[PDB]
Amino acid sequence: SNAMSSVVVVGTQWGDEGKGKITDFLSEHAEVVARYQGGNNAGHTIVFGGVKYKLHLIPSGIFYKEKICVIGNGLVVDPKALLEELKYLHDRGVSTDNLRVSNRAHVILPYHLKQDELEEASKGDNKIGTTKKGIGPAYMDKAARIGIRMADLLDREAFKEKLEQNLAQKNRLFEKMYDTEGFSVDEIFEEYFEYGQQIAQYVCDTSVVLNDALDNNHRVLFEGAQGVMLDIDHGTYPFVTSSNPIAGGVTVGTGVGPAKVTRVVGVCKAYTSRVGDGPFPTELHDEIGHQIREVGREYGTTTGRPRRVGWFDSVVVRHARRVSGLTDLSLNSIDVLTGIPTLKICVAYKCDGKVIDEVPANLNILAKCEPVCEELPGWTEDITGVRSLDELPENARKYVERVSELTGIQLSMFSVGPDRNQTNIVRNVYE
Amino acid sequence: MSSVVVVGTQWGDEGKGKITDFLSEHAEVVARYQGGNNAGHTIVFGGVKYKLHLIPSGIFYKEKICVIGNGLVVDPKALLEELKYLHDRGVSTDNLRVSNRAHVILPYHLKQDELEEASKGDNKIGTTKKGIGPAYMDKAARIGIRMADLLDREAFKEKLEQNLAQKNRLFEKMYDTEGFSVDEIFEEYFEYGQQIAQYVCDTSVVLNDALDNNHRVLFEGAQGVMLDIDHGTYPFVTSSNPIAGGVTVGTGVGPAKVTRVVGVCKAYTSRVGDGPFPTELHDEIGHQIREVGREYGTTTGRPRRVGWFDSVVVRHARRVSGLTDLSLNSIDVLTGIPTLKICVAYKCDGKVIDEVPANLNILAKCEPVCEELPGWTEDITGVRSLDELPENARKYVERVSELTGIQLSMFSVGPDRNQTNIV
Ligand SMILES: Nc1ncnc2c1ncn2[C@@H]1O[C@H](COP(=O)(O)O)[C@@H](O)[C@H]1O
Ligand SMILES: Nc1ncnc2c1ncn2[C@@H]1O[C@H](COP(=O)(O)O)[C@@H](O)[C@H]1O
Repeated sequence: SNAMSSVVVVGTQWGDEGKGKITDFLSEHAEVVARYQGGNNAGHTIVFGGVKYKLHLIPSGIFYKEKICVIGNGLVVDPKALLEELKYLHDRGVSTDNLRVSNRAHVILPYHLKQDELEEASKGDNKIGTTKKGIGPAYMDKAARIGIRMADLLDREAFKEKLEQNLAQKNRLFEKMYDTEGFSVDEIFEEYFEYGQQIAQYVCDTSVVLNDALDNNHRVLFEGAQGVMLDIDHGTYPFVTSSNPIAGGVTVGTGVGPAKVTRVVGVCKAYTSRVGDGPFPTELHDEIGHQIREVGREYGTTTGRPRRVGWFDSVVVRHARRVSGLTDLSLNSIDVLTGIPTLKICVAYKCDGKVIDEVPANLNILAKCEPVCEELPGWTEDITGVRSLDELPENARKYVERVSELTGIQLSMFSVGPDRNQTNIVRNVYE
Repeated sequence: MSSVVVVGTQWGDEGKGKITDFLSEHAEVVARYQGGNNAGHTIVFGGVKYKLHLIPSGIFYKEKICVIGNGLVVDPKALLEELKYLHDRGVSTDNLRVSNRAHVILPYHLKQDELEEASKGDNKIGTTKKGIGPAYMDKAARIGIRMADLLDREAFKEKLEQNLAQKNRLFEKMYDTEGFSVDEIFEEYFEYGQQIAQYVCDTSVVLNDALDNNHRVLFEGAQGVMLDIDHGTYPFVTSSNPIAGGVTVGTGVGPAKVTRVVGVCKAYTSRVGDGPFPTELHDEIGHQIREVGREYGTTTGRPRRVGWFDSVVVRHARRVSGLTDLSLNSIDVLTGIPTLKICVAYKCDGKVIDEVPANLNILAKCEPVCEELPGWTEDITGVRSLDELPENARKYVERVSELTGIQLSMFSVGPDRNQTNIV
């Protein structure tokens, strides 16, 4: 490229914004694609070359042999899950020579999965509704500075020593705090060290990889997981994930300076959803909510568990604009709102009679926020083949325009269906 | 826009304060973004010395907004002690803003820090014993209490009860020791919160309002790159991100909102705590550096570890923190050493590398590969520019720049404001 070209794709809501197909789309012209936080709690389905894939840890660019795909230091990586994903790709003829895994990423082990389950049980009605993938406990071990990293996993002596130290504490935790069974040093070592040996070929300093690309004008794309409202700092704490999905997470999570990001695409669904527990001011429980859930396919891919759905919440997206420095808006799933005569967009919260434009930091106060909404007329046309704003039925265009007006973010892309070819470009985010 | 971050490139003892104090003069907002009261330096303002820890260095200018961002862990007791300290000395703090999303350090965090350290035996981290790590662990666990919670009497009481039930069982079962009653903590700390409440707000709004209105913002780093939880000498690190990237997550600003990152390094290296330190000195030269550089705990008088300048570390920092320029401090400390050394690479298994290894075992075995330079004997504490230096001092400074690949912006030859000079 002419000059530095670096784009971050972030979810502006509580995950499931449709970031996956937007990253897939932007991947087409990127040279490097990088994850920067989270673990296998992430995921999106892609049908590539007529074959269905669901990636959880591996970045979107993997399907293109010539694009470098980076798992940054900011992630928590379950080696077993990573190898299952690699095998799935390989069995379908996808090479993964282009994968790069940070030597400083943290490693999720079986005790993290059990700790996740036990912590959730202990919280009773205050449970977070985590993905049960050990994410929280791995990030806790990182902060505790007892966590095991990829560099350690590759070292026969170091991995054994850290397991011995860690299991000494964790087994006492399980046995004495939770009255349950723990794990075995030797069994975890033998199984997971072998996983490490299969991953070793990809392990390197990924900050060097990304900065070499950035400094030499290669197009770099950063792929966010979860979304701003699940951010450990800026989301609906404690009903959040234990990492930073905001664009800022790219800097700490890959080792790049903050000025090395040129554009931040905030991906918003035309309505909102939550998978786990916690406040959700615009949540719906009516026939419209059911229609949105059904048409939007808002169910767990694996479990079929219904997600919570609600009207678009512009308070949340204006919050995301600020804390994540959003420069560009991608509005997805507009087709899901087809056939609903009156649509609503939440423009403010009412909190004990007081109308506010902020997400309160105090959960008890946020839990009291009632949505204050504008109503907009809907449309009946099938818009799943539409190619431009001009082509949209008047009311659908007005709805799209109103989202950009209310959020203060210029529209750069919109999507009218779940497929990659249903993404329409309004503005180029690469220069 | 003007939005500058001052970051330490070593292990937190780089003389960041000299640079922050100078740059604060023309900033309109000064913001901390990570860490807690495990920070601070002596500020000279109007000729008067002040020592702070949590409060940003711009507090003395009534017209400058000072922000404690969401990324910090805040001991309310310690914060109030600092507030009273300033008020007793005639300094107003109306300009302080405290994030409603910053996490709160409570007495059980301090005990937990001590217990964890004991449990690690010879592998202890050598923490500052201020409860920093345990507070960041509770954050990741999502059980941590934030400033907004502290201000809510019933919610604070409920979270204290929940957390103490867990922590007390933790201390009993894991550490064979007693914990705390709710009574021991509740009223005392709730009252601290009530005295801080006047400052509590959305600090992301404060910072973005300033940025979007072309006000100059200065972000004040604590610790240094080699103590970074991700990029430092893990696990011998602090539990936050001192790198420039930490400002984004730690204050809620987008990455492209930072325009300049000033890396600060000393002309030699130092560590306060435990862990690898490839260029560490255990000889007469080491003592001279510690003595002249006054490298001792400000409160305990505990000596710090010192060593030669390490350019591998600073090149690492250049990359992971996106350094735009470099300030080189305490050059005067190297006076009177006949042969100076700068580490340009590491030797491990006789293999020469230009990287900081992620693997602790490899790092612990890295031997420094050094270039040797002739020293000087003259007093350089009075110079205002590089061309006033003795030849060998100027050459030393030039080589640091050449080896790190970073342009020099400032240098210092003393503790005073007039001993920090532009390049
Ligand atoms: N890929 C995802 N999509 C939507 N929500 C998620 C995702 N990953 C985590 N979460 C949510 O983040 C919170 C914490 O889960 P975990 O990240 O497993 O600790 C819960 O509310 C989850 O439902
Ligand atoms: N202000 C500081 N200056 C130098 N080293 C520090 C500072 N704060 C923390 N550290 C180091 O960071 C590590 C973790 O300490 P803590 O931040 O208390 O968890 C130890 O090596 C400390 O010596």
